[PDB]
Amino acid sequence: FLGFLGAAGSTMGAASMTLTVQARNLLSLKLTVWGIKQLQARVLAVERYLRDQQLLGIWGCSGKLICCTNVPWNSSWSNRNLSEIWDNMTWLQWDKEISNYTQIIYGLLEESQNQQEKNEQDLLAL
Amino acid sequence: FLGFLGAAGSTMGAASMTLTVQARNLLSLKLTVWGIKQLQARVLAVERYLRDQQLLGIWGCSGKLICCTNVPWNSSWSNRNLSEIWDNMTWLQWDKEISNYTQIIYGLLEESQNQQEKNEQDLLAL
Amino acid sequence: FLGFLGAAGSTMGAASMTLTVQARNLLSLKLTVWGIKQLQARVLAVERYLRDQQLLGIWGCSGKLICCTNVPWNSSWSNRNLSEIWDNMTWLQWDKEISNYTQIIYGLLEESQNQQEKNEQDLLAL
Amino acid sequence: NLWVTVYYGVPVWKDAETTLFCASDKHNVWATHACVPTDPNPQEIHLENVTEEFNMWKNNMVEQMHTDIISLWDQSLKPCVKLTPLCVTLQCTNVTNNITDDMRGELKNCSFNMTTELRDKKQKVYSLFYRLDVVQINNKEYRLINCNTSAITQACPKVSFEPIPIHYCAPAGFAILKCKDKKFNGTGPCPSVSTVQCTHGIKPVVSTQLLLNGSLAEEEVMIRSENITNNAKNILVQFNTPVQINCTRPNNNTRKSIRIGPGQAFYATGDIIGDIRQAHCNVSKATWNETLGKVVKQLRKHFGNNTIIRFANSSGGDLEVTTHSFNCGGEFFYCNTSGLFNSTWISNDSITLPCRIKQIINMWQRIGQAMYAPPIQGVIRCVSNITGLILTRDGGSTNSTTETFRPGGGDMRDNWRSELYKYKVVKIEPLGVAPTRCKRR
Amino acid sequence: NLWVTVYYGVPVWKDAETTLFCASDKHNVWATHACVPTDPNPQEIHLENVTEEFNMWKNNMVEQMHTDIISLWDQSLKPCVKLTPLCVTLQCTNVTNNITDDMRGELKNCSFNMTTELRDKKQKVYSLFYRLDVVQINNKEYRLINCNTSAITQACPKVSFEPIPIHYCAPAGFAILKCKDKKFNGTGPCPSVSTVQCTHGIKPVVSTQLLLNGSLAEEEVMIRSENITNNAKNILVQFNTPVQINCTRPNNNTRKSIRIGPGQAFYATGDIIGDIRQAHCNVSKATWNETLGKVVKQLRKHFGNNTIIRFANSSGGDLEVTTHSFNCGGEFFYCNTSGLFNSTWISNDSITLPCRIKQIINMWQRIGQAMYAPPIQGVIRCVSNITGLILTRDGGSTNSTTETFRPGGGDMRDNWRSELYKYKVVKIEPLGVAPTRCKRR
Amino acid sequence: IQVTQSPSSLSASIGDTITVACEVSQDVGWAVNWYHQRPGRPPYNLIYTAHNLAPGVASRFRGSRVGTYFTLTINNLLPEDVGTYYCQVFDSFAPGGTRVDLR
Ligand SMILES: *[C@@H]1O[C@H](CO)[C@@H](O[C@@H]2O[C@H](CO)[C@@H](O[C@@H]3O[C@H](CO)[C@@H](O)[C@H](O)[C@@H]3O)[C@H](O)[C@H]2NC(C)=O)[C@H](O)[C@H]1NC(C)=O
Ligand SMILES: *[C@@H]1O[C@H](CO)[C@@H](O[C@@H]2O[C@H](CO)[C@@H](O[C@@H]3O[C@H](CO)[C@@H](O)[C@H](O)[C@@H]3O)[C@H](O)[C@H]2NC(C)=O)[C@H](O)[C@H]1NC(C)=O
Ligand SMILES: *[C@@H]1O[C@H](CO)[C@@H](O[C@@H]2O[C@H](CO)[C@@H](O)[C@H](O)[C@H]2NC(C)=O)[C@H](O)[C@H]1NC(C)=O
Ligand SMILES: *[C@@H]1O[C@H](CO)[C@@H](O[C@@H]2O[C@H](CO)[C@@H](O)[C@H](O)[C@H]2NC(C)=O)[C@H](O)[C@H]1NC(C)=O
Ligand SMILES: *[C@@H]1O[C@H](CO)[C@@H](O[C@@H]2O[C@H](CO)[C@@H](O)[C@H](O)[C@H]2NC(C)=O)[C@H](O)[C@H]1NC(C)=O
Ligand SMILES: *[C@@H]1O[C@H](CO)[C@@H](O[C@@H]2O[C@H](CO)[C@@H](O)[C@H](O)[C@H]2NC(C)=O)[C@H](O)[C@H]1NC(C)=O
Ligand SMILES: *[C@@H]1O[C@H](CO)[C@@H](O[C@@H]2O[C@H](CO)[C@@H](O)[C@H](O)[C@H]2NC(C)=O)[C@H](O)[C@H]1NC(C)=O
Ligand SMILES: *[C@@H]1O[C@H](CO)[C@@H](O[C@@H]2O[C@H](CO)[C@@H](O)[C@H](O)[C@H]2NC(C)=O)[C@H](O)[C@H]1NC(C)=O
Ligand SMILES: *[C@@H]1O[C@H](CO)[C@@H](O[C@@H]2O[C@H](CO)[C@@H](O)[C@H](O)[C@H]2NC(C)=O)[C@H](O)[C@H]1NC(C)=O
Ligand SMILES: *[C@@H]1O[C@H](CO)[C@@H](O[C@@H]2O[C@H](CO)[C@@H](O)[C@H](O)[C@H]2NC(C)=O)[C@H](O)[C@H]1NC(C)=O
Ligand SMILES: *[C@@H]1O[C@H](CO)[C@@H](O[C@@H]2O[C@H](CO)[C@@H](O)[C@H](O)[C@H]2NC(C)=O)[C@H](O)[C@H]1NC(C)=O
Ligand SMILES: *[C@@H]1O[C@H](CO)[C@@H](O[C@@H]2O[C@H](CO)[C@@H](O)[C@H](O)[C@H]2NC(C)=O)[C@H](O)[C@H]1NC(C)=O
Ligand SMILES: *[C@@H]1O[C@H](CO)[C@@H](O)[C@H](O)[C@H]1NC(C)=O
Ligand SMILES: *[C@@H]1O[C@H](CO)[C@@H](O)[C@H](O)[C@H]1NC(C)=O
Ligand SMILES: *[C@@H]1O[C@H](CO)[C@@H](O)[C@H](O)[C@H]1NC(C)=O
Ligand SMILES: *[C@@H]1O[C@H](CO)[C@@H](O)[C@H](O)[C@H]1NC(C)=O
Ligand SMILES: *[C@@H]1O[C@H](CO)[C@@H](O)[C@H](O)[C@H]1NC(C)=O
Ligand SMILES: *[C@@H]1O[C@H](CO)[C@@H](O)[C@H](O)[C@H]1NC(C)=O
Ligand SMILES: *[C@@H]1O[C@H](CO)[C@@H](O)[C@H](O)[C@H]1NC(C)=O
Ligand SMILES: *[C@@H]1O[C@H](CO)[C@@H](O)[C@H](O)[C@H]1NC(C)=O
Ligand SMILES: *[C@@H]1O[C@H](CO)[C@@H](O)[C@H](O)[C@H]1NC(C)=O
Ligand SMILES: *[C@@H]1O[C@H](CO)[C@@H](O)[C@H](O)[C@H]1NC(C)=O
Ligand SMILES: *[C@@H]1O[C@H](CO)[C@@H](O)[C@H](O)[C@H]1NC(C)=O
Ligand SMILES: *[C@@H]1O[C@H](CO)[C@@H](O)[C@H](O)[C@H]1NC(C)=O
Ligand SMILES: *[C@@H]1O[C@H](CO)[C@@H](O)[C@H](O)[C@H]1NC(C)=O
Ligand SMILES: *[C@@H]1O[C@H](CO)[C@@H](O)[C@H](O)[C@H]1NC(C)=O
Ligand SMILES: *[C@@H]1O[C@H](CO)[C@@H](O)[C@H](O)[C@H]1NC(C)=O
Ligand SMILES: *[C@@H]1O[C@H](CO)[C@@H](O)[C@H](O)[C@H]1NC(C)=O
Ligand SMILES: *[C@@H]1O[C@H](CO)[C@@H](O)[C@H](O)[C@H]1NC(C)=O
Ligand SMILES: *[C@@H]1O[C@H](CO)[C@@H](O)[C@H](O)[C@H]1NC(C)=O
Ligand SMILES: *[C@@H]1O[C@H](CO)[C@@H](O)[C@H](O)[C@H]1NC(C)=O
Ligand SMILES: *[C@@H]1O[C@H](CO)[C@@H](O)[C@H](O)[C@H]1NC(C)=O
Repeated sequence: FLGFLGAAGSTMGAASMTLTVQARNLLSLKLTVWGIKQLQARVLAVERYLRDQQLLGIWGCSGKLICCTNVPWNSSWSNRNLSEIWDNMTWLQWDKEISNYTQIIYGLLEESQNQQEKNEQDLLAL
Repeated sequence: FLGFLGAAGSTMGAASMTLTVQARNLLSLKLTVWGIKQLQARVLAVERYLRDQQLLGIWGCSGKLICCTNVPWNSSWSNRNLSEIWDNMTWLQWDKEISNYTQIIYGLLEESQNQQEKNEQDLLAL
Repeated sequence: FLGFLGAAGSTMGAASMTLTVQARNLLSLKLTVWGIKQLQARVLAVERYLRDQQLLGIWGCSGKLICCTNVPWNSSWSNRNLSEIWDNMTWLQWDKEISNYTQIIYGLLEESQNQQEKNEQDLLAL
Repeated sequence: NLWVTVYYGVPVWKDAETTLFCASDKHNVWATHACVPTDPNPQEIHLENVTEEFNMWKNNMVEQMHTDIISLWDQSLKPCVKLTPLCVTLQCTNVTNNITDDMRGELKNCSFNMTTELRDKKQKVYSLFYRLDVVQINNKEYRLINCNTSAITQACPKVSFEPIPIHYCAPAGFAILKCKDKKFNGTGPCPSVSTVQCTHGIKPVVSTQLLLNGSLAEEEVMIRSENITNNAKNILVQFNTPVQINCTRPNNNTRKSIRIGPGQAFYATGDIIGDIRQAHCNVSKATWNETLGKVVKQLRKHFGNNTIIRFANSSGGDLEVTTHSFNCGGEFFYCNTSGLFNSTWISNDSITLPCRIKQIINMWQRIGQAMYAPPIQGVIRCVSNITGLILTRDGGSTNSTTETFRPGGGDMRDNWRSELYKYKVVKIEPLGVAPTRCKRR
Repeated sequence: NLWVTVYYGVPVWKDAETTLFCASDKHNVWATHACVPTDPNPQEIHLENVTEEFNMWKNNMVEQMHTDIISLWDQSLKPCVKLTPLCVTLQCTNVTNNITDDMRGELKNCSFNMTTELRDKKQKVYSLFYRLDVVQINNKEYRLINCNTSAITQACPKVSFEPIPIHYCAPAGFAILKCKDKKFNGTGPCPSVSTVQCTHGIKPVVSTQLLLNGSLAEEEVMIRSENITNNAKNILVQFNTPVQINCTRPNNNTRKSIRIGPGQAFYATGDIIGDIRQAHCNVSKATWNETLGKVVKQLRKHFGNNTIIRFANSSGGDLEVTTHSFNCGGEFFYCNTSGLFNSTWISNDSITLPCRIKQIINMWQRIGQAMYAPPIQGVIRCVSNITGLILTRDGGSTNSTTETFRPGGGDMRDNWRSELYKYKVVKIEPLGVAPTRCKRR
Repeated sequence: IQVTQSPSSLSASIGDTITVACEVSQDVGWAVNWYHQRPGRPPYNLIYTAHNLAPGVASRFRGSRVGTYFTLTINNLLPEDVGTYYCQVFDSFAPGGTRVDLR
């Protein structure tokens, strides 16, 4: 145990081993300046958490810290070897080098989830 | 792709094919008039989303855009043929002609989910 | 049917039969004193619901009213017989006599869920 | 066999009421700086196959925006000097140097004792007040017309009254439906409905008879009224072409600052450089005649072809309704629009409208509080578009076809509803249940 | 073959701006009671392997907390008596009874007509005003200095200006990064970064030339200044050791309550018991010389070893800048401080600083509002820590190595940036995508 | 718009049920307010919107709409109901009204 963002500089695998400790800290009067700032901060935190939770929910991964999908990884995003990625890299650089391709990945995730769920319904009905 | 409410006038199947685009738009300073109006609007939006997600969760369908269940169609709510419904009808008229029976359907969903979950516990323990 | 907190004094099994009715009531203008009190109450209700939802999500039990885990019962928290607990006790006393061991149980649930998910990752990969 | 299946994100909406926040693309009386920055590229989506009922009158947006504008107007005067010491006996003499025929007695040269910085000490100063601001007491003794009914707070000179377009955006989970029908009269179904995140540029212009700087009709001048039969509901007219209107205040006004207390400054009206003329609004005679011809052509339809349509001036009432009042560059005009609504219709030149100025302005008719608009230095001049009418019909004798229409207004909701006419607020309901052959596991 | 695997809770952060709420461990000006009670044991976490970029000069936190301080200062003033009647003609005489040579003419014994409880009835009362608060009018006639350019509101006597430490805490989903590097030069990467839930005790001390009660540098005196070659950017000096300063006002003042209206009390200055001396501050000569030696040693690095460093006093300007101004037990000082920056450097005793006191205080330079600090009963004595300086370099000819540094200040953001220098606000982004051999079933 | 009423006058004994007609020339929706005027007394509101009772009016009064044909129906007639009945549409009042007196 290291704490909130304890494994920030760790390798990929070690950081993924302790996702919960960072996962549990995203969520936790009069009209005075301090009071209104407190209320704004509270609402901002709750909205950010629900944006993240909804974004997970669209990809059919709600409630799962690590969830797999069915979209292939085009090597244009990153062709690095897995051993180098998961043993000699931190999450910071990883987000640094895929900041631009994030949106298309999210769209592929959404489309794949929708199609897979429709196929599951078709199989369940028959 | 059409966008938010793009398939509002389309048929049932086409609308169901693109549920995500409407799903993803359901969630996305001083004490000035515009500031307080903005804050109230933000809180209203977040609470409406949370209520909808809670209603989905009670029926054991959280995280699933299209979810089926185990309560029969009473056939008094509507006796229309499936082909006519899913090929020559839009969601607007469907909700228009089923609005009064929504509460009992929700209650049936609730009871069915609770009983199914209890049965799953019982068979899981044995 | 009894209503919100209807089976508060009932036995364990009867209370567990009707979790849904207390589950639904957990979530449901100018800068006037009444207005600001209403707004703060609304935000407080939203966050109180979301903390519980997050706690359920971390343990891999989101969307399930009853969820089983892989945390053994230490028998030091309570060694009482199952028949006595589930037929001759109310939830209030049960929470009364485990008020101190709650945090360690929550931590065990969190760690057990995390390891369980990563174990699944290995099998889904291989 | 059959079973029900729950759906998330279905395109289903219901009519609902909600709070709308502003978005907009020097300080302003409307806090546009408090608006969230709108997206440079608005998203608009066409909803084919959709037929939605619309109704400007039962629309909440007009009432909500009336409330919003009143709130902004009230808020913009809270950090402004209160002119309670101005309620002092005045000694006013008519200004009669370099004045024209129409300027006899419209301006008064009033001198009064006023509190200086030092409380015990006093000072005699003079100011120029228009005849409509001062009332005689029975040279002569005058007082500000407000003094026996209200207390004024001077509008802060640095805030601009110019209208800035502002977009009213619904929160998440709500949508705004924009009626794309070009022949939509405002009631009944709108076959072409397109949704947008929020409204186009709405300028909250403050006018009574002629709607300035508004949105034009796409194809033809249209007539929109709740019950045309009822000779009381105002007839909202929207022009398909703009009628340019020019007008200015020829006086070379000077703003003289008078300190009436600690950090409190009252901006008076100094001597005018040069001759003193009349503020007057210009409208092209031929353009106005053509627009009136189009209006009467489209109006005959609602009634009959053989009926006589006659435009007469305002019958009477307070100055705001009788005339055409509107703020121009920080000054409030009151224009005597009698030369416009004068023609009678049967099946280069400009019209000069003599306007009158007022400084003590009481908009929204608030009981107890009114405004003193500070004078604007220099010669103010604004070029606006006449984009609409507000006509009130007069009940006939049930014996003649001489329908008489007169300008109306006063109710600013009528002025504003010509801009929110094509919009509607709906509540997204994304939970749907439908029968399908699926079964849970 | 590879596939994408979503991850929740990854330790990824981006630089971002957000609202920070207060937390802290008699009513006070900063309303620290409104701050949430901080945890008795802060959660401080060390993030090694991490190198994060830092920049105090473009940090939001300084601007945000400056805005917070101004808002608090304004809000603590609203429910306080408004001293508009005090702006009345004064009859002031020299206070020459039991005064020293340096006190000649600094006090004024002003007597004035003041309104009483009964509005019609007037009243004559006298009070003592410092020479910097009253200006002659051309015994003689005087007035309060800001009665022709601002409104004076008395600070409520029962609220204390003493700085209570406040912690700025970010909301959930945000983190505060603390640069643990003891050699952080004020910008660039910080090799040893650590996160904390929120900041340590920050005292919003008000000072211009010397930093009072600040946080010490851990190892050595540090010189931090964006673009040090720019001879207009203030140089933030931080001391590794504290220089004790003793400030006192020997006068035994009496607070005389003068009722100027219904429930409104203006707290005046009565007769002083005993001799009247000059309020002064004391700094140890040897300690100050040693600190200056350390500062000049650390300052030769950025300019060269052979250069001459000379400290002259602050150049012309307003009183708050030309002097070392601060608050001491409810009173605002203005200290000479020419004996501090007095020497030149080439490769038991105390320094008495004659301070002047002011009651009319206009902090933040707001247009129209000024504050009247009520007098403090008894002799006030303050023991503070000189923990920093605001040095402004001066340009020179190309033939001179005599770099002259003078005390600066005024911009309180420079006073406060020395306390938020090692902190930063980041936004947690817990969603990550990584390639794994797993494919959803 | 011309508005007509019929019959011009009528006499009913105690307790009878009587109705009065108010015909409109054009579509007026339901805007046909009714007013009763006791002899020597100012008129007061009976029915607004053509079917809604004014405050203080007994439930024994009823109004209805048949297209452009409008009726005010009175049950169990009582002595205080004597007087004249007027129907208003916008700015138009029926000429003469309808006089109701005891038999
Ligand atoms: C309808 O829209 C037109 C066009 O925006 C408005 O005309 C503008 O009115 C403002 C009023 O002050 C003029 O601003 C002035 O501009 C001069 C230019 O030198 C400047 O020196 C003044 O200090 C002042 O800012 C502006 O020039 C004028 N024209 C344009 C193109 O903006 C008109 O006022 C609007 N209608 C109403 C009723 O406000
Ligand atoms: C820097 O910090 C020091 C200590 O935190 C400040 O000295 C303190 O100053 C306050 C008032 O300014 C003193 O409180 C007063 O004490 C007297 C005598 O006990 C009492 O009669 C008053 O009612 C009030 O409580 C406090 O004693 C004093 N602390 C000491 C001397 O250790 C100093 O003012 C700060 N520098 C600033 C704010 O510039
Ligand atoms: C006022 O009317 C003038 C025209 O007299 C507008 O100027 C242009 O008018 C043409 C004619 O349709 C439009 O195509 C242009 O788009 C207008 N210019 C701009 C910049 O939009 C002018 O915009 C009108 N001002 C208003 C409505 O405020
Ligand atoms: C005149 O105005 C009345 C105002 O109510 C209109 O009446 C309503 O019309 C709507 C039309 O959809 C109906 O749904 C309502 O039930 C009507 N109610 C009432 C109180 O009448 C009327 O239609 C208008 N008609 C004309 C000729 O303009
Ligand atoms: C409005 O129009 C009138 C005339 O219709 C203008 O008045 C004339 O202005 C010119 C200068 O531009 C003078 O030389 C004339 O003596 C004026 N009177 C007449 C009868 O021509 C007036 O300037 C216009 N105002 C505007 C455009 O703001
Ligand atoms: C209102 O003023 C505008 C100018 O501010 C007038 O437009 C001018 O019209 C004349 C004659 O047609 C042209 O020669 C100018 O080039 C125009 N100036 C422009 C367009 O900037 C307009 O005619 C005036 N309208 C009225 C009714 O007086
Ligand atoms: C509408 O026009 C009529 C006539 O065109 C105006 O009647 C005049 O009113 C003034 C009072 O200001 C009288 O001195 C005149 O004798 C009237 N002329 C008549 C009766 O022919 C009337 O004032 C106008 N109403 C407005 C402009 O609101
Ligand atoms: C508004 O305009 C009308 C018409 O120009 C004015 O009515 C004229 O008033 C003068 C005296 O002010 C009379 O001599 C005329 O006989 C009136 N009629 C006409 C056709 O000129 C009216 O006075 C103006 N002002 C107001 C306030 O209505
Ligand atoms: C600051 O130091 C000066 C001396 O450098 C102190 O002045 C002396 O004060 C004592 C009283 O404690 C007197 O008896 C001496 O006569 C004073 N000497 C002078 C004026 O030369 C002064 O008190 C100190 N101030 C503090 C400690 O606040
Ligand atoms: C400022 O005042 C404090 C206390 O009044 C001084 O601290 C005292 O210093 C003397 C030496 O002169 C010691 O004997 C005492 O034991 C100290 N007492 C405390 C409580 O610290 C301090 O020296 C003064 N500093 C200056 C520069 O005048
Ligand atoms: C910095 O030091 C200089 C010189 O010691 C001060 O200059 C003196 O200013 C006063 C004005 O109060 C004059 O009466 C003296 O004649 C000046 N002495 C000179 C020029 O040698 C200067 O005032 C000091 N700075 C401050 C802010 O006090
Ligand atoms: C700040 O202090 C310095 C030195 O203590 C003052 O400069 C002296 O002022 C006196 C008063 O006129 C002169 O007689 C001296 O010649 C000045 N120089 C020196 C070296 O003593 C300066 O005036 C003070 N600043 C003020 C009072 O604002
Ligand atoms: C920091 O780096 C060292 C060497 O690269 C490594 O052994 C250590 O595990 C890293 N820190 C963490 C928390 O992983
Ligand atoms: C509208 O209806 C027509 C005919 O029923 C259909 O072909 C068309 O696809 C519909 N619109 C959309 C957007 O599906
Ligand atoms: C209360 O207790 C009795 C016996 O202890 C039990 O029979 C009864 O069901 C309980 N009440 C409820 C509401 O269950
Ligand atoms: C108004 O009267 C003052 C004297 O009280 C005079 O100085 C000024 O010129 C007058 N202004 C006019 C006549 O416009
Ligand atoms: C001054 O103007 C008034 C109108 O307000 C008028 O009644 C009076 O006769 C005028 N006096 C003159 C011109 O001497
Ligand atoms: C100001 O007061 C004096 C005092 O008598 C008076 O003579 C003078 O007329 C006053 N000036 C006004 C009322 O303008
Ligand atoms: C104010 O004075 C005017 C005349 O100057 C009068 O007509 C009006 O009724 C007065 N209002 C009051 C006394 O409320
Ligand atoms: C507007 O058009 C609809 C079309 O059905 C019609 O019913 C309605 O009466 C029209 N309204 C007006 C004011 O003409
Ligand atoms: C108005 O007067 C000023 C002098 O105060 C002059 O500079 C300016 O040019 C004048 N404006 C006009 C339009 O004559
Ligand atoms: C406007 O047009 C009508 C058309 O009949 C004409 O009678 C009238 O003289 C015209 N007015 C003008 C051109 O000013
Ligand atoms: C209105 O028209 C009549 C004739 O049609 C004319 O005599 C009168 O002057 C006009 N009014 C104006 C131009 O104000
Ligand atoms: C009174 O005090 C002033 C200080 O502003 C001084 O200039 C003046 O010489 C003093 N006069 C006497 C007589 O003491
Ligand atoms: C100030 O003057 C008053 C008389 O107006 C006197 O009573 C008081 O003692 C004086 N205070 C001094 C000289 O300090
Ligand atoms: C108060 O007013 C009286 C009235 O004349 C005056 O004599 C006295 O000097 C005033 N007191 C002051 C200005 O302090
Ligand atoms: C206020 O009075 C001071 C006295 O010196 C003067 O310098 C300043 O200009 C005045 N401010 C004004 C008149 O606005
Ligand atoms: C601070 O240190 C960094 C380390 O790379 C350097 O780039 C920067 O110039 C330094 N800033 C100074 C010395 O002001
Ligand atoms: C001042 O410095 C001393 C160390 O000499 C320290 O004990 C004291 O707490 C400091 N006072 C502050 C930081 O207010
Ligand atoms: C100040 O004066 C009061 C009497 O008013 C006295 O009790 C106190 O001791 C004095 N303070 C000093 C430091 O002499
Ligand atoms: C400061 O100390 C240094 C070295 O101890 C000495 O050379 C210098 O003269 C001293 N200056 C003062 C003002 O004490
Ligand atoms: C500044 O330093 C010089 C040289 O030591 C000295 O003569 C002068 O008095 C000093 N200024 C002061 C102490 O104010």
